[PDB]
Amino acid sequence: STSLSCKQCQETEITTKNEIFSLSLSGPMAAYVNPHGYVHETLTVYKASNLNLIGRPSTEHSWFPGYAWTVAQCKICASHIGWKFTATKKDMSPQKFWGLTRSALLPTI
Amino acid sequence: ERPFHCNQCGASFTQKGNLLRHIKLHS
Ligand SMILES: Cn1ccc2c(CN3CCCC3)cc(-c3ccc4c(c3)CN([C@H]3CCC(=O)NC3=O)C4=O)nc21
Ligand SMILES: [Zn+2]
Ligand SMILES: [Zn+2]
Repeated sequence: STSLSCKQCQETEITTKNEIFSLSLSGPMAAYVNPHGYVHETLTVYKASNLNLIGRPSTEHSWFPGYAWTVAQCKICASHIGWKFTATKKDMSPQKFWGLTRSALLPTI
Repeated sequence: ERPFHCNQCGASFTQKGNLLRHIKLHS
């Protein structure tokens, strides 16, 4: 499957298209609005590599109820890629996934 | 511990000066 890489540096593979899944009704990728009016077309994938996390998980304005987010940045260039999502309870499946923002990745999905 | 937040992605920072650079780099 097609590799997706950081748009800014194009030095790392972050994920592959075979990781894509639909978490809910809105297909594998949809537009979501953050608290300040930024719109992120967020693709959900089971596994991602070559990302670094900032800080600790938060449920604030979570787009996926039952999950907390942690900001995820390219390990090379520190560009914002998306968020790691982690379940806040045991009955959630999957227990973790990544939401990657379309505009941070190449190729364009 | 990290009181400064980026309004585009939610990244948090202990130093406001690092927040300012981080916001710039979203461009
Ligand atoms: C400007 N500013 C000042 C403080 C502050 C705080 C800290 N809060 C702690 C309790 C009250 C404030 C958070 C945020 C903030 C900025 C951007 C985003 C988020 C949050 C959450 N988030 C995604 C993450 C992925 C998702 O699922 N949904 C989202 O909405 C953002 O893109 N901005 C803040
Ligand atoms: Zn990069
Ligand atoms: Zn940011």
